[PDB]
Amino acid sequence: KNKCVNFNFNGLTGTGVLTESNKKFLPFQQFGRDIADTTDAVRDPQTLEILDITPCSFGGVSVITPGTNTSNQVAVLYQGVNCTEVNVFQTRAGCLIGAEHVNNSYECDIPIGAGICASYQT
Amino acid sequence: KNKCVNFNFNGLTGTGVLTESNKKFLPFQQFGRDIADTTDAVRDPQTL
Amino acid sequence: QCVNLRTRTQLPPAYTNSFTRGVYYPDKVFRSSVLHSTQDLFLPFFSNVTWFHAIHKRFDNPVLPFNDGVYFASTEKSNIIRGWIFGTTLDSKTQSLLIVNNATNVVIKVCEFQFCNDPFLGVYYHKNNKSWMESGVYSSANNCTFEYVSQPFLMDLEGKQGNFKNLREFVFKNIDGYFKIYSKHTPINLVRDLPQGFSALEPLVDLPIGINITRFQTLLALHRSSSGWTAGAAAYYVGYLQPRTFLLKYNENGTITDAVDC
Amino acid sequence: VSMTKTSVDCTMYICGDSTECSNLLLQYGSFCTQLNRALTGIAVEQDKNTQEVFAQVKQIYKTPPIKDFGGFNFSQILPDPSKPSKRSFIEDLLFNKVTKFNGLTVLPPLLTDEMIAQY
Amino acid sequence: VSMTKTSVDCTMYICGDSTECSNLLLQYGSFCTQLNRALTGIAVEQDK
Amino acid sequence: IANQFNSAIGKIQDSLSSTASALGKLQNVVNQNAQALNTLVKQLSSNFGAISSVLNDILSRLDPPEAEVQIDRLITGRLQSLQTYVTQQLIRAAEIRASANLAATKMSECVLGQSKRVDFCGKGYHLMSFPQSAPHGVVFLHVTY
Amino acid sequence: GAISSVLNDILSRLDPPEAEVQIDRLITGRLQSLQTYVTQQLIRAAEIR
Amino acid sequence: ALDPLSETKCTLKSFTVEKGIYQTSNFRVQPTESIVRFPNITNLCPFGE
Repeated sequence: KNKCVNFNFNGLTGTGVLTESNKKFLPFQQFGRDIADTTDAVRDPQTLEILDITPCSFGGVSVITPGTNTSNQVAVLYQGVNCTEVNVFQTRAGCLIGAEHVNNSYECDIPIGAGICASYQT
Repeated sequence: KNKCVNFNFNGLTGTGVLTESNKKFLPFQQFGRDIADTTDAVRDPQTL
Repeated sequence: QCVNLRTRTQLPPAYTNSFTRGVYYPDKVFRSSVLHSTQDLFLPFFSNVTWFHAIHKRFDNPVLPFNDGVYFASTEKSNIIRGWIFGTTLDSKTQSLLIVNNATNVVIKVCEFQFCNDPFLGVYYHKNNKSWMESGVYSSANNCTFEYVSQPFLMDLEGKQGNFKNLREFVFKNIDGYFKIYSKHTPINLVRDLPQGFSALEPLVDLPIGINITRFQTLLALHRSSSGWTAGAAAYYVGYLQPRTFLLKYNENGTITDAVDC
Repeated sequence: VSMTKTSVDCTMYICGDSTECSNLLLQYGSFCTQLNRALTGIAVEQDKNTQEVFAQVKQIYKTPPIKDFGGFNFSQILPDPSKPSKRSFIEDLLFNKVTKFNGLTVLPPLLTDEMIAQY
Repeated sequence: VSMTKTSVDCTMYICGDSTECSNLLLQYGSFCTQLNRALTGIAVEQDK
Repeated sequence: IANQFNSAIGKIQDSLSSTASALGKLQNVVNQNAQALNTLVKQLSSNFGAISSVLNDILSRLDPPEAEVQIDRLITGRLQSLQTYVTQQLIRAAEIRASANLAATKMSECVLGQSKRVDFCGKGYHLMSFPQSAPHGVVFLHVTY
Repeated sequence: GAISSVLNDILSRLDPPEAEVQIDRLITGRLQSLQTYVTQQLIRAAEIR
Repeated sequence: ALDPLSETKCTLKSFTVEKGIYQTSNFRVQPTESIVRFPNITNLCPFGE
């Protein structure tokens, strides 16, 4: 549990993170599906326990940089993920690494998202 | 005639309203067609 | 075996309505506060279902077809209705099924059983140690190919007159060789033929038998303190399914609460 | 004014962890790439559509404490500082009356709701 | 100001009342329902 | 005039606190994007003429050269599902832009100034207008004589 | 790319295993013909709007 | 693959890069293990008979 792994159940397969849950399955129900007909739960066949199937983390990678003429220092954004792989600051947009956080406010030069922006200064 | 029915006019399958044709025709014509290349009429093989 | 029972009399083809009866879980998938459709075999609501009755001169147990699945709502004061015959020829010529409740377990067997003119579950010798249990179903069996026993439970066949209190609904179909069963148990106040309400039927088993079935017949419990057999008091309904599109309203806890026929 | 910003990994959506599918997908060319350009272009417009409307002022103006406007009561449209989000009564009523994995991610907007209320 | 309304059943245009072709079309997904929503949304705009 | 203004303000709270279809313009935007996304996910369960919708079931049943033919059908169908989605959002992004350019035009002419344009900043002779924010949109309170 | 443009001509002439390959070609062509029509009407309607 | 700054130049197909933000790839967590679960495999037939 709490780990991105593959699933091969009695009549079901897939991939994702598996955790416990509070969902009330019936004695004959094996798994569940969401509104979009996508699996989100499963009953363990060797133990009558309901387990939620969380998807493994994913997201687009974008770089924050000034122009090549100015310099080559670059920061990196991992959209929609907490800090997992690891100068690092969490935002509502994602884990930002390679840039410093400041309590002061300035004008927006390089948009990021959720009210955050970036710029190359002293 | 004047009824929605299935038919097989010597292989001219289809379904629709068969009714008398008030339109001209060639002596060697076997059927007609519309702008959509759809079978618009037909000649019966037993009573032309 | 061949002798027709003394209490044999042909009832007429009655009919009644069905408010929302014949609704089951088509799969073992869990849902929560959604509304999903499906395309399977169900009962159209407000349809005509045949009615049958029994009483200590009118014994009702004829042969019926199994074209596209059927439905049962066995009203029971005393669990008179015991089992169900299935197959195509229903004799030793070819393989056939039996589903017999011996008041201890759901005994199931698949053999080329020998056919009688009026099979039944004989319960004789009520002078001492009645026990309302098993004791003219068949006379031979050959080339048996399947068996099954269920969880332990206890049913009773003691006579009880009057109107009904309990109702047990069952469903039977066979798709691609797999024979599926759905059922439940609930109380009622049988003021009319059937109740105007809704309740879903859960799955019970799924047997990979792999035969053709086209007919069926019911099995009833006879007392005696083939001719000399006391007929019982019971009533059972029959339906037939059709491939209709339905809706299913699942609550938060996954229990169906309402449905719609499209 | 704006729509929800979205992005879709064209590879993950089609080929769900299947290198065999990916090798076949490469023979279709830049069909994968063009879709991410259009959605990215749409997402940038939703930020410009908000700037064009609300960011019409070069400096922020504050409401005074002595609210004497000749009998006009602007309390229901002015911001309520008692709330966590410094919005008005009407701004709160409008928000209450309004209500995954297959490569499908939702990007957030540039200006948060608190920033819009400041403008 | 307005345009001529139109409504096109996907099935009859593709499958000319053929049960076989229709069953082959269900496995293609909701491509039919999307097309009917779009045309209906167009026709409503012409009235607005 | 002040009592008339303050009374008209109160009627708005009575309307927006009770009527649900008043903000239908904004709710249709939320519902439109949701249906397009759910429709995009439901098409993954489609076969597009293949033995199955799942790739592993095709890979775990068939040979490579037979599976590569059937896998090409899912790709052809799933790829069209994206073009149908991206092409729609490009059109939805044009209707929202024209509505946004309008709102930017009204914030300048109606709020930042007094407009002599009829029925542009409300019904009647326009005096002034007050803006209000909202999810994915904006609300204008047009005062008129 | 099919043997014929008619549907009944294939339905009454070839078998389902051999017709399914042919009917699928008509659907892919006739389905794109709709998407090209609906997509163009949505753009034309935007000019009218 | 030397650094993210070079992934940008390969994406834009330009050795020079202007100021801004550029999406280059898609981060994805690779799974570690491979779970296999099946109900208990009891009820074997007595082949010794």
